[PDB]
Amino acid sequence: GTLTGERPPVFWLQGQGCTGCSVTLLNSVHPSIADVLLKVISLEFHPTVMAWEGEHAIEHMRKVAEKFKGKFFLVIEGSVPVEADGKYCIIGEANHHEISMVDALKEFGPNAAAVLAVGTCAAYGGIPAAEGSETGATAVSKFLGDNGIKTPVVNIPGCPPHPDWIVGTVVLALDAIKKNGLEGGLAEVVKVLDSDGRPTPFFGRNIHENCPYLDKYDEGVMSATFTDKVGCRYDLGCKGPMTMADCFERKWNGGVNWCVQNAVCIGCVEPDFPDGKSPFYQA
Amino acid sequence: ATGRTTIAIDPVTRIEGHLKAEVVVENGKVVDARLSGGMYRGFETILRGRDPRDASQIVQRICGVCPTAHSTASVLALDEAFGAKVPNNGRITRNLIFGANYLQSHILHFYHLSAQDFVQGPDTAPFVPRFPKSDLRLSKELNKAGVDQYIEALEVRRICHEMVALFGGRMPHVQGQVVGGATEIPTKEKLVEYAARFKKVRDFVEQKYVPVVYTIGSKYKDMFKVGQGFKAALCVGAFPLDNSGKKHLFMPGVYAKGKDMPFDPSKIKEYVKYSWFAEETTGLNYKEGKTIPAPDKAGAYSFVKAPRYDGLSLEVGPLARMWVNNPELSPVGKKLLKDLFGISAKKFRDLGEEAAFSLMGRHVARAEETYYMLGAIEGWLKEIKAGEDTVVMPAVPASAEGTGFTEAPRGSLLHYVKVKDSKIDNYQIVSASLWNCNPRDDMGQRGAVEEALIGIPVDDIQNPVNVARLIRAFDPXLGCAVH
Ligand code: SF4
Ligand code: SF4
Ligand code: FCO
Ligand SMILES: [Cl-]
Ligand SMILES: [Fe+2]
Ligand code: NI
Ligand SMILES: [S]
Repeated sequence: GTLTGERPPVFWLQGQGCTGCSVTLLNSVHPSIADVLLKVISLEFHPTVMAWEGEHAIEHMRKVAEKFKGKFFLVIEGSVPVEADGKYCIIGEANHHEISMVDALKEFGPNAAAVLAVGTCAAYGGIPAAEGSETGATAVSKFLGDNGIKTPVVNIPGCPPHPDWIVGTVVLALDAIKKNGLEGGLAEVVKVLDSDGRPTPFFGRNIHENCPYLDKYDEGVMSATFTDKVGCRYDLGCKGPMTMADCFERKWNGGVNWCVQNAVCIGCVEPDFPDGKSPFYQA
Repeated sequence: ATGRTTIAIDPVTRIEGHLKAEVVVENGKVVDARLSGGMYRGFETILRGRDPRDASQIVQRICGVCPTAHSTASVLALDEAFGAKVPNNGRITRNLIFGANYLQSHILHFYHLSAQDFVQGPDTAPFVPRFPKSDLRLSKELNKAGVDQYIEALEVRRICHEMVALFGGRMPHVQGQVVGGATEIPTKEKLVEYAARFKKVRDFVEQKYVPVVYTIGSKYKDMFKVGQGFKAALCVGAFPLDNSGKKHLFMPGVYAKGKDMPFDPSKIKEYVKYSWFAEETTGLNYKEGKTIPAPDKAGAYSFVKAPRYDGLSLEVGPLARMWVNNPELSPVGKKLLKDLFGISAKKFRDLGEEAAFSLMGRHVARAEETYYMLGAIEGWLKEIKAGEDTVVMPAVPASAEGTGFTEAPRGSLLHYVKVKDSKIDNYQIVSASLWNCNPRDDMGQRGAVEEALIGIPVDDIQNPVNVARLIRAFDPXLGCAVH
């Protein structure tokens, strides 16, 4: 990219998120986050990093949205809570009127080129939707479907996702759009999503079947303490067998470690995370 | 000469999480304030019924900026509840994991959250548009230094997360801290890798970050004269320096009404009159805490509970810890206080109460604390023993309780767990931004930031920049505050 090149507008809305999906993106190595922001996208609204504030920030987003109706990308971080008329997530106020996450997704969702549901919360409900919750935390695709909103959704899950999954999915979509236009390009992206809406370049391979400890698993050689790095981690709770992600190869944080080497995989990219992956520390 | 204007800011940006601030301005100054945390998830109810060991993963998702703090408080609570005796080398390894995120978090806060309060960024989103009269006072050269350092800091904070991940597995959301210690013994090779990254971070902190905070501060000397609030602080202790549980890098204490006092955790109570929780749950200590949402309750304005310490409204964070502990100032700080401010100082309290408890004083304290943490990490790198075991594997108890106390980058954090029938019966969290960004208590006394907003200047109601500047000095994360 260049400072002077074409960069599509992006709005980043946080619902019931922890900001971990923003922080993981800040950790991108190649390209760096500076290059992403200055050369790849135009991040027009993002409450954690943007210059302006309050109603002015909301109105700026609305002005860009009108100019780029049908053409902006909408990133959602966190789940969307529907209970109590949306009151468990208020994202802004304008004109003396509060804006819930429910309101915001109904407003901007219909007019986005595509919605990128970043993180397991947005993709599948995640921890805010888990047993013991009471906010009506809802995944993006289900919320949009329930409200008749047909805009395409791409899920980029993980808790958090790896930065390469987020940036790489953006790069994949922008490439498809460059070659085919918006509708043709999004059709090419949909073709490479699995049944859970995830791009197969990043989520098309199972961790366990590619794990360096697979021989130990097949031999029944299991570590009894976390600090034994020779044995397989299955008895300690590893969920690699049920998890579709490429962590075994790209690893984390500049390649310095990953969950299976350090401890166990907790299946964080899967639609049943956390309840279907718990307890974390037994099989 | 002017009357009232009431100003609402939602979202407050360049913080973590969902915050609305509403201030009453009369005659050019804030005279009242209300802070509203507008998003709730309910971790304290989600946790119930689970295997207690799961908590040290679940709790980190309270907040992806400070997950190591929640991990630490959780494993300390579980250690106590399980009777787990963490090996000495695991104690040190935990400190290396967590300490690296203090560096990440303070650098993120000053550059990527706060610096745009004083620095104009490049002419493209997300750096524009902004207030037409943003009160950006820096020369062309110093503004450019701020931008150049913002950009460099993006790399430095990423390197800090590589440091976290070396023994923590990944970041955000470490895998490497569990009940009983740390899951990966440091090897000689990975300790080399941690030290090489740490040197780059140290050089940035010493040469760029600490100097730029004092230098920008010297162009905003008026910002040391506002934001005092109650001038009352809390520290609960953090970073155990031996296995006794009695010695910590930051020692506990309370400061209020000009007096140092001991910290007794039994004096914490959480009030809810102005919070969206059932009225019957008001006034509980965390060991008996309850979390019953009431989003329609009349008069309430926040999902943050109102914690009070023996009735006092206190603040937490770097200022609190540095004031309570009064360490020596960094060599850089001493020199620049003299050269740019005409101040002769040796220890942190030599700034004086008024300047320390101020908008810019909180930025200074955070920079000084970052430098202070460098020395702690260097010490742990000398103390750690490559190859020595870092974990024990304790059985889950049927019935137990435990409390973990630490200091997150933004201030005091505790987690309390009660186990019954080998499952979580109650789990209560009292976090840093809870102490700072809470609403009024049942007696009408304001939270720390609400009170620190009193007196903030708003000489231009169309460009009321100092309201959110004050808020950002406290480095709020509303995910932590509400959970
Ligand atoms: S259970 Fe986990 S550690 Fe064992 S082979 Fe499978 S993915 Fe690897
Ligand atoms: S190894 Fe498992 S828990 Fe770790 S990031 Fe990959 S999918 Fe998530
Ligand atoms: N730092 C941090 Fe998070 C907050 N506030 C906690 O505790
Ligand atoms: Cl932290
Ligand atoms: Fe709490
Ligand atoms: Ni936090
Ligand atoms: S945080």
